Amino acid sequence: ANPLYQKHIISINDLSRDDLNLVLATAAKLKANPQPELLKHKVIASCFFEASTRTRLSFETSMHRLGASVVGFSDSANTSLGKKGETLADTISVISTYVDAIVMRHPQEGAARLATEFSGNVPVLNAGDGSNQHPTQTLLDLFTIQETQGRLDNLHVAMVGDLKYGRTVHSLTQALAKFDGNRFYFIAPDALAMPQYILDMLDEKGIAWSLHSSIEEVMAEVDILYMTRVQKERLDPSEYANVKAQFVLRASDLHNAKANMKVLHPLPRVDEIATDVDKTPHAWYFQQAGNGIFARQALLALVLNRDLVL
Amino acid sequence: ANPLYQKHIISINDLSRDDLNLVLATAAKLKANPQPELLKHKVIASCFFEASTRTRLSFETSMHRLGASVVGFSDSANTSLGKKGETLADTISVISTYVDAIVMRHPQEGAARLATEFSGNVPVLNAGDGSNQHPTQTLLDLFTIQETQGRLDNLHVAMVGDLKYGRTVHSLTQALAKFDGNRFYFIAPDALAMPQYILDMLDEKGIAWSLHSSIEEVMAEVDILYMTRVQKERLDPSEYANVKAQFVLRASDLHNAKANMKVLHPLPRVDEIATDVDKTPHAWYFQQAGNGIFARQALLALVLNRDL
Amino acid sequence: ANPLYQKHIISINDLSRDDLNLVLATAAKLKANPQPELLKHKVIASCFFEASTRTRLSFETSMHRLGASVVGFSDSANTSLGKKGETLADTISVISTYVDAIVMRHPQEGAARLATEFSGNVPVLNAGDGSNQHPTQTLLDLFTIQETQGRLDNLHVAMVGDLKYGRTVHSLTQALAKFDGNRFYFIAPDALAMPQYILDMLDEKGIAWSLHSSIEEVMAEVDILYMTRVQKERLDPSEYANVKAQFVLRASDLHNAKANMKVLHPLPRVDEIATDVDKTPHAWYFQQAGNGIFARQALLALVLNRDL
Ligand SMILES: O=C(O)C[C@H](NC(=O)CP(=O)(O)O)C(=O)O
Ligand SMILES: O=C(O)C[C@H](NC(=O)CP(=O)(O)O)C(=O)O
Ligand SMILES: O=C(O)C[C@H](NC(=O)CP(=O)(O)O)C(=O)O
Ligand SMILES: [Ca+2]
Ligand SMILES: [Ca+2]
Repeated sequence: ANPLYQKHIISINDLSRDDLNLVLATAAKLKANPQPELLKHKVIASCFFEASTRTRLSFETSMHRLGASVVGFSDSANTSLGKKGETLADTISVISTYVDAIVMRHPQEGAARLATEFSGNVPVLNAGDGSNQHPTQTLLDLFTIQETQGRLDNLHVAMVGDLKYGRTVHSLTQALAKFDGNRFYFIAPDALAMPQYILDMLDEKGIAWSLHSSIEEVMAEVDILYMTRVQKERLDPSEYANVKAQFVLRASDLHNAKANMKVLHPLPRVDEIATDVDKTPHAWYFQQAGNGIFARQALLALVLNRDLVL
Repeated sequence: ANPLYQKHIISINDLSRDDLNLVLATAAKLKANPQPELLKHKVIASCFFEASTRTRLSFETSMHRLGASVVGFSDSANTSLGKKGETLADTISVISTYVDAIVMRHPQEGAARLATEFSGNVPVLNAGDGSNQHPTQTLLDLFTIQETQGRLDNLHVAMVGDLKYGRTVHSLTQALAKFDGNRFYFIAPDALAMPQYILDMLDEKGIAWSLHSSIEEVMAEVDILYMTRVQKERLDPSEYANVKAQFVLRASDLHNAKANMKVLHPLPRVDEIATDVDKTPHAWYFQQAGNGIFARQALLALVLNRDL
Repeated sequence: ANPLYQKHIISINDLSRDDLNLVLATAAKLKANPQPELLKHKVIASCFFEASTRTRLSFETSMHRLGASVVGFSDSANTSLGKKGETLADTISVISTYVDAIVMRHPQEGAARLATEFSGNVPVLNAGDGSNQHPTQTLLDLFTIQETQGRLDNLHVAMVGDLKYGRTVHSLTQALAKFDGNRFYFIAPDALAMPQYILDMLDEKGIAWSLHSSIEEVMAEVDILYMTRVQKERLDPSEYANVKAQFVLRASDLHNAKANMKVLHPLPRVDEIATDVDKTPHAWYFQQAGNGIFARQALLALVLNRDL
């Protein structure tokens, strides 16, 4: 049976290693051979309460590539919530009477989990809830790491930049921690460090990690260098001094990288990755974004179709 | 047969009891047996000039469930009317060369009727025109009453809140008055009473109505309690003291309700229906909203297809 | 595959007379006999960074009429470029991993050509780049001239209004100069005259053109009277005195028109065409806009389908 059928997809913490492997296997099959009528007769809501380029466009393209239709909004200003004072709860309660699943991105932490209390039998998929979780970004990142490295175990992974507000690294560290032998290098300003709740989970599973003040000091050891943007729009006033990127990666900084190493970045970037890195063999952030199509199609098919494909 | 084929749907005042009943019968069949390719090859415009959550999203979902495609906008800011100075008449004249029907909501009363002067042979469906009419809200409201009450005649119905600017109750009161023996109770602030042209219509048809100062006093006799939001964005500045809801429905008010009674609301609500009512068996505003899918699929099918 | 398969469509200056005839013949075949599954399985991006009613809505409709799906935005405010500081180049690099083609309108001249540097194998179709080019407006304008005049050669064509900033007339003059024996009349304020680079091209081909101070001077000879809007959003405030239309067309000015003459306007219009013109048989601006459906379906079919 399909373990993800009709399930809410809110946090990586709720998913098992086996569930992650199932999405990846389903993504490889659909990347090889499309299923243009799999979700014919399904209508999906796409509801974005804060800005997006890749996550909204890739999700909607995936819906069309499976034959489903889409309704929704990319801003809340002209909804009833935006002009007539409606609650978020009431908005989910009526939208659940129209569609087969709801994709939602929202600026407040916990908003996706709150929507599950009001959606009845319709599954809710978290496209990002403030600085907390981003589970579909992690699905595509795992697919990408697997594709370039050949495995998801025994890897050296560095995460750089704003780790405190990075919903992308919270989800990706929790998922890489379900596999065996992975090790982490965290390179961030003291003010934007990886939160203690993530570190405590690593400690409880016996996973190695360390803190660094430069990229160059561990460059020779990493398989995946995962760069991030400072989350300007989430910063508290006590962190305004941290708005500019602290680490800036240049092509010349790649002298000592392993030949197999790849540079990833959930995007968008500001100046933390210079454009001269774009032409090197290590740049893989645009390929990573292209993999969002296969991961999000796999998640949609698993949540809305009873039977596994194959 | 099909008397609604290619008709503009602007006002309840223009439809007959038989026209209402055909839309309801068609909605019931489509709910029981869907027809996913009924409007394949159609392209419909969805043109919203003011805010919406239920009406726009339900209409677009209904079009996709019948196999049609949709184009349009949810705000006029980025159109040529919004930035290059184009008139509404010219906007309608060009969109009419592209699509098979136009769904339009607009802040000004009369704007949907105005669109029919420029759309040519393309049907215009009014999704709300200022505080005047809201005919597809009435079609889903009638479908809900009929499903919960088992009939549309000889009912006791109360309408509470902003009846002056409520496009929803103007349309619903006109449609219920086409059926026999209904009785109405209106519970509103003095500044936002039901308009005189609606009361004159009821008096001409011999339909009884009365004015009340609370929800409690009519609770034992009503079959349908229809709650409404204060239309804050339509109020005149001289009426700004009426922004907070005057009447609030709470679960304990339902203590002497009739077993069959249902609480409706076109939505969205502010505080006029407390959230403790949602769990009671009388709450039916979310089911009512879900019924917009069947009523709006039925209207689209009848206007766009020659045969029933 | 055909000669336009997988090509970027940025400028008329890059297309041949044979490329233009191909689109026109495909447009006629699709108008006479639709192919609603032709682009089944194609997903196209529609990325508008400045306002539009006609170009975006007719392009999306054309996509649906051939079975394709569409994703995108009608403004950039809620994209990552709009709120997180993303560059336009990174925006095209990622959208090109999702779709089969990209339709783009942008306020900066040369922006569509820049996008072809980052889109890899994905075709970019320019829906307007500042005051520079507008190649799909020219394709529907050619289609319209052919349908009403029976040909695209031996015509007298007058272009009135803002010729300096009108992207429409830069593209159309370049295209009509690829056919035979046409003669042009340019009627514009001196501050907004046809640019020199266009006039030099005509001279190099031996094409006859002249400048006129009134519409009455050439009314008796024209086959096509192409009216234009002053491009307010492109002017410098020092040129603000030219905002009001210098030339207003009225139904009374058509008394000595040829019986075949048609008045065209890419739209929207502000004050340059009075509404009394609309009911004359010479008015053809709404019919021209309807022809964007056939011209845009044809171009999408040739760019995305290998066979004919
Ligand atoms: O915004 C970031 O820096 C990373 C991440 N980015 C994305 O999801 C891509 P987008 O915002 O374009 O959908 C996010 O958390 O929103
Ligand atoms: O706004 C109201 O209170 C009643 C009614 N509401 C609706 O139609 C629901 P919505 O605005 O979400 O489409 C309306 O007249 O617009
Ligand atoms: O704007 C004009 O006056 C002419 C021309 N107009 C159009 O293309 C029509 P629209 O802006 O509605 O797509 C343009 O250059 O954008
Ligand atoms: Ca009316
Ligand atoms: Ca010839």
